[PDB]
Parts: sequence; structure tokens; C-alpha cells
Amino acid sequence: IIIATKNGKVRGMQLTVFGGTVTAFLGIPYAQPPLGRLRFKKPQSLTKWSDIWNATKYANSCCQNIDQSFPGFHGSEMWNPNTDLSEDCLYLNVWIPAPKPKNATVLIWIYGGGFQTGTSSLHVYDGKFLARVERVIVVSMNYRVGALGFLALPGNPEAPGNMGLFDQQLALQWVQKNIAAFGGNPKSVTLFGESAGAASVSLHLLSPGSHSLFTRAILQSGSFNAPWAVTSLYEARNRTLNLAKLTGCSRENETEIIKCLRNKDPQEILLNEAFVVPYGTPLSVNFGPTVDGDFLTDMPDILLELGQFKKTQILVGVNKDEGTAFLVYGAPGFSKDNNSIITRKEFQEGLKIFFPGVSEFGKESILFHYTDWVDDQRPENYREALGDVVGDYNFICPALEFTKKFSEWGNNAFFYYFEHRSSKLPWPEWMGVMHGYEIEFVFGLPLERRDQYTKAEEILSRSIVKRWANFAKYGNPQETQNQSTSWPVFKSTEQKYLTLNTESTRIMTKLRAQQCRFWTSFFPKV
Ligand SMILES: *[C@@H]1O[C@H](CO[C@@H]2O[C@@H](C)[C@@H](O)[C@@H](O)[C@@H]2O)[C@@H](O[C@@H]2O[C@H](CO)[C@@H](O)[C@H](O)[C@H]2NC(C)=O)[C@H](O)[C@H]1NC(C)=O
Ligand SMILES: *[C@@H]1O[C@H](CO[C@@H]2O[C@@H](C)[C@@H](O)[C@@H](O)[C@@H]2O)[C@@H](O[C@@H]2O[C@H](CO)[C@@H](O)[C@H](O)[C@H]2NC(C)=O)[C@H](O)[C@H]1NC(C)=O
Ligand SMILES: *[C@@H]1O[C@H](CO[C@@H]2O[C@@H](C)[C@@H](O)[C@@H](O)[C@@H]2O)[C@@H](O)[C@H](O)[C@H]1NC(C)=O
Ligand SMILES: *[C@@H]1O[C@H](CO[C@@H]2O[C@@H](C)[C@@H](O)[C@@H](O)[C@@H]2O)[C@@H](O)[C@H](O)[C@H]1NC(C)=O
Ligand SMILES: [O-]/[N+](=C\c1ccc2cccc(O)c2n1)Cc1ccccc1
Ligand SMILES: [O-]/[N+](=C\c1ccc2cccc(O)c2n1)Cc1ccccc1
Ligand SMILES: *[C@@H]1O[C@H](CO)[C@@H](O)[C@H](O)[C@H]1NC(C)=O
Ligand SMILES: *[C@@H]1O[C@H](CO)[C@@H](O)[C@H](O)[C@H]1NC(C)=O
Ligand SMILES: [Cl-]
Ligand SMILES: [Cl-]
Ligand SMILES: [Cl-]
Repeated sequence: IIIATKNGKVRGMQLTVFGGTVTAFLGIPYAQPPLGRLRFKKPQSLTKWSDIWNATKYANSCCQNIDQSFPGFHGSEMWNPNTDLSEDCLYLNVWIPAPKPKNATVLIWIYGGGFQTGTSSLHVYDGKFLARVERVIVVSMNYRVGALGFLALPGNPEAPGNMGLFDQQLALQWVQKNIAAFGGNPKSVTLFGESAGAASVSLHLLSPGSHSLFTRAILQSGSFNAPWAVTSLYEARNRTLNLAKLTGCSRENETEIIKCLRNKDPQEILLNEAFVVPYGTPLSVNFGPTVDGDFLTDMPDILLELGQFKKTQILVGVNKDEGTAFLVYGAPGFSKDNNSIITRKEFQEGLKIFFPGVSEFGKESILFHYTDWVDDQRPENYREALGDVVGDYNFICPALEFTKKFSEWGNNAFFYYFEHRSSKLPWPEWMGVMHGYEIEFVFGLPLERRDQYTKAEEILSRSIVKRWANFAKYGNPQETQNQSTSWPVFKSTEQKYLTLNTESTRIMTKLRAQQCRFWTSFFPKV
């Protein structure tokens, strides 16, 4: 019940899972709270404590704006924070099997949310099932988001940028120094994350200072070469200054600006973040990772191109309908409460929404590539096209390209295509296999027979949980006992990937080949 860590004793709590027991340590601090003069700075190391820290409840989530578009709707509200917001939020969680393992592979989850939302306490991030079923230790951490976590005056230590990434890195360090006390193997640590979490993982592969803090990596629906994932130093400054103006904090001393933003209450900073950009999109990441020269020494697309990353195995994948969710946060004619049949006209307006600073030619080129129909009289033609445009540009093609480029340096890569729509999915059917709705399967929620999943979903989750754990433990995401499809390595020539569904698991080649040539070879010129 009580574990000695290098900063003090922490008391956990016991959980009944599937007629077994898991020990949960919820809300262990891993940094000095970034308050007062510490706001915007890199996380500071923790001063020891002499008591028994009671790590029995999730801690505060980090300050963040909340999605209020669909009040009372579980489909959107399941992602909103479920603990008090506070700047005091640098805490982490540990689930360890009972009885205490001896040298367990460690899984470290990094949540997504566009670098502006998210929290490790979400129901769908509960590591108790993975600990019970696979005897891995699961660790998750809160990290600062938004301007509080990514405001950047590059070079300036009062706000160097990438603080949220250093939050995560400091947590990986805590696991290196402390997880053997919990029965974990610090030499067998697999990072996994979804969306901005997955982009973060991919950046830890690139950041020299994280190379000794983990073994292997899993990237779900996200990678750093996604167009929303890195802010340029131009944008990052223009956005910092705009925030200064919106808060009456413009100064000439760049340091005095920060000093002024440090006296602002968190709500005022939060309220102004949306407007630092002239034209946002539903995919806007106004404050995110930048080339700071510390966590990131060069523009990441160059490091990836020239093999400057940790050499190891990766497991990468995407969902069938990553794009659809964003279409009801601003695309015209769209709604979660109807079939969202849209006209050609509405499709073109939608592109203006999703590609606001893109020229008329570029937008026409997106239209051209996605509107050569198999049947021009199918009315969902344009609704589906816009979802795929957003999905292919923002998630699927960057992840495939990351996997091609990373595998070209000799490392084993595994790619999956998740195409199961949860039987409990509260969004409408036209949105399909949405962004984020593989997470419950990865965490083994369908293993709980009491929670209204089909038996088919329990079998799919159980297989996915095995492949993930085998990947973490052995670098190979196979299910070796139940006559399962073998998951082949991804190679830049053949480009084989594994489809994950309840019906049949299949091996296919060259996912979204035509679409991604447009997005990765032509569209970056416009
Ligand atoms: C860089 O910043 C300027 C300033 O942004 C404006 O003011 C901020 C405080 C905030 O409220 C933003 O929403 C504002 O747009 C941007 O310049 C503006 O650009 C728009 C259209 O591009 C124009 O209509 C405004 O008049 C401009 N205002 C000023 C003061 O110049 C600029 O677009 C930003 N981005 C880039 C890439 O330079
Ligand atoms: C699907 O609904 C959208 C959204 O409209 C809102 O939500 C509906 C469920 C309903 O409660 C409406 O009263 C709401 O206004 C519709 O988009 C609207 O379309 C009308 C006419 O085309 C237009 O006046 C509005 O500006 C549109 N609102 C937008 C674009 O945000 C859409 O037409 C509906 N489509 C189908 C096929 O039913
Ligand atoms: C930390 O917890 C100690 C033991 O708490 C015991 O177990 C928990 C689960 C509760 O059921 C509680 O009622 C029990 O007493 C406390 O003795 C101690 O005071 C706590 N420390 C702080 C700082 O709150
Ligand atoms: C725990 O294991 C250490 C070696 O780790 C090995 O390599 C990593 C990459 C994983 O694949 C893991 O499964 C392997 O066991 C030992 O050096 C260490 O002494 C062990 N500690 C124990 C047994 O308490
Ligand atoms: O983008 N926003 C919401 C969003 C995006 C993607 C999703 C994918 C799956 C399910 C969802 O509920 C999703 N919700 C709005 C919003 C943006 C930034 C801060 C606060 C709020
Ligand atoms: O708000 N949520 C997601 C969100 C918001 C804004 C984004 C902007 C750019 C890129 C993104 O991936 C974004 N994702 C909720 C949510 C969290 C995790 C999984 C599913 C849904
Ligand atoms: C003002 O800027 C100078 C450098 O231009 C810096 O050394 C100084 O610390 C700033 N003022 C304060 C009060 O920190
Ligand atoms: C393998 O099949 C058995 C039933 O024959 C099932 O109980 C078990 O959960 C399966 N294991 C995996 C990893 O899917
Ligand atoms: Cl498809
Ligand atoms: Cl082929
Ligand atoms: Cl082309």
C-alpha cells in the first residue's frame, strides 16, 4: 500500500478488477507547481517530502478551455476535464498489478487534445485494465497545455516554449528514477499516446534529452509532421505578441511582457488564446510545440528526413474517419443531429473554413482531387469528401509519411488501420470511426462485460491489448496463440498495414496511396 519514492513515501489504493486486484497510485506530484514566477518556465525539480503522500485520487487537471458546443452530450463531454482545473496540475498516476510485479514492462500514456485540452484522469485513460490483464505498469501524466504550456519567446527562459513537452519529459525521468520501486523495469518503457499525445511521442523520438528515458513508441492518430503539430517561430512570436496586446501586456522589454502576463489570472489568458490568430480553424493549435533550440534543436521535418532520431521500433496507426469530428465544429450544412448531406457549394465553403489562408488555386486543387466521383448522383458524395479531406491532410497522410521516413533508417515499424465503430458511439453513424474512439479499445474498456459492448468488441479489445503489450515488452505486436493474422513490418517499398476490426483482420498495402501523394508531394507547394 505504501511505496518509497525518491522524494517521499506515497500511499496507494487497491482496486478490484476482473476478480483480481490492481494497486492505483493516483496524483503523484512530479514537479514544483508552476505558479507565480514559475508560470511559463520549464518544470522545476521537486523538493522532498517527509510524510506519506496520499496518492488516492486524481489530481487537478491543467487549466484549459472547455468544449461547450454540445452541452449535455456525452460524445463531446467525455473529453472535457473531470477534475478541477488548476495551474497546480503537474501530477502523474501509476497502476501496478497485484501482487507487485518484479520487473514489469512500463507503458506511459500521453493524452491528446490538440495541445490545448486533455487530462490523464479521463475515464477512457484508466490503466487498471491493462495492469490487471497484461501485468504491465501503466503511467500517465498531466502536462501543461495551451499558452500556459507552449507560449514561446524563443531563446527567452521566462517563456522558452515547449514547457508542456518538458513536463512530459520530467515525468519520464520520474519513471526512470522511481518505477523500479513499484516493480517496474525502467529499461522496458513504451511511450504511447493519441493525437497531440502521439505527436508528443514522435517529438520525444527526436529530442536528444528523451532518448534515454524510453525504449519503444506507439503513435495513435498523430505525428509531428501533422500540419497542426508544430508552430513556427514566426507564428509563435506573432501569437505571443497578440496575446500581450489582448491582455494589455505589450511592453518593449520582452521580459517585462512575460512579467505582465504572470500577473494575469489564468482565466484571462485562457479567454484570449483563441484570438491570437486572425483566422482559426477547428484544427487550430494556436499555442503548441515550437523549435525552441532545447527540446527541439532543428525543424523536425529535417531531423526526420536526415535520420536524426532514436533508433527503435514504432507502432503507428490511424482511424478510418479521423476527419469527421471536426466537421461539426464549423463546417456549413453539418450537424451531429442530421445526416449532413451537403451540396458542392457547401463543400467549397467548408474548404474556406478548413484552409483559410490557402490560395484559390490550392482550394480548387483539393476539390479536384476529391470530387472525381464513382457516381455523381450519390448525395453523401460531398459530405464524405470533406471528412476525408480533413482526415487525410491532418492525420492519415502525415502518419504514413512519418512511418515511411522513420522505417527507412532500418527500424521495424508496424502500421494499423482501425476501422471499428464502437457500438456505444454517441455520435451519429455518418461520422463513422472517429478520431479518438480506438482509445477505449486500447485501454480494454470492452473487457468489462458490464459496460454494454458486444462480445465481438471484447474480443477485438482483448486482441489489441495483447498486441500493444507484446509490442511494449518484445517490440513485436503479434498475438501468437489464437491463430491470429501475423502483423507484418512496415517497409517503405511494400507498405503493409494491419486492419483492426471485429469481422476479419486483414493485411493490405499502400493505404490512401492516391490521396497522400496529393497531400505530401503536391499540396505543400501551393
Ligand atoms: C500577426 O498579427 C497581426 C495582428 O493580429 C491582429 O491583432 C491581434 C491582437 C488579434 O486580435 C488578431 O485576431 C488580429 O488579426 C495580424 O494582422 C492582422 O491581419 C488581419 C488579416 O490578416 C487584418 O484584417 C488586421 O487588420 C491585421 N491587424 C494588424 C494590427 O496588423 C497578422 O495577420 C498576424 N499574422 C501574420 C501571419 O502576420
Ligand atoms: C442539418 O442541420 C444543420 C444545422 O442547422 C441547425 O441544426 C439543425 C439540427 C436544426 O436544429 C436547425 O434548426 C439548426 O439551425 C443545417 O444547416 C442549416 O441549414 C439551414 C438551411 O439550409 C440554414 O438556414 C442554416 O444556416 C444552416 N446552419 C448551419 C450551416 O450551421 C442543415 O441544413 C441540416 N441538413 C440536413 C440535411 O438536414
Ligand atoms: C492519508 O491517509 C491516512 C490513512 O487514510 C486511511 O485510508 C483512507 C483510504 C481513508 O479511508 C481514511 O479514512 C483512512 O484513515 C490518514 O491517516 C492520513 O491522515 C492521510 N493524510 C493526509 C495528509 O490527509
Ligand atoms: C530487470 O531487467 C533488466 C534487463 O531488462 C531487459 O531489457 C529490456 C529492454 C526489456 O525487454 C526487459 O524485458 C528485459 O528483462 C535487468 O538488467 C535488471 O537487473 C532486472 N531487474 C530485476 C530482475 O529486478
Ligand atoms: O475542437 N474542438 C472539439 C473536438 C475536436 C475533435 C474531436 C474528436 C473526437 C471527439 C470530440 O468531441 C472532438 N472534439 C473544440 C475545442 C477546441 C479546442 C479547445 C476546446 C474545444
Ligand atoms: O478536443 N478534443 C480534441 C482535439 C481538439 C482540437 C484539435 C486541433 C488540432 C488537432 C487535433 O487533434 C485536435 N483535437 C477532444 C478529443 C481528445 C482526444 C481524442 C478525441 C477527442
Ligand atoms: C529589461 O531588458 C533587459 C535586457 O534588454 C534585461 O536585462 C532586464 O532584466 C529587463 N528588465 C527587467 C526588470 O528584468
Ligand atoms: C484466446 O482464446 C481464448 C478462448 O479460446 C480466450 O479466452 C482468450 O482471451 C484469447 N486470447 C487473446 C489474447 O485473444
Ligand atoms: Cl476507407
Ligand atoms: Cl500492392
Ligand atoms: Cl497528384
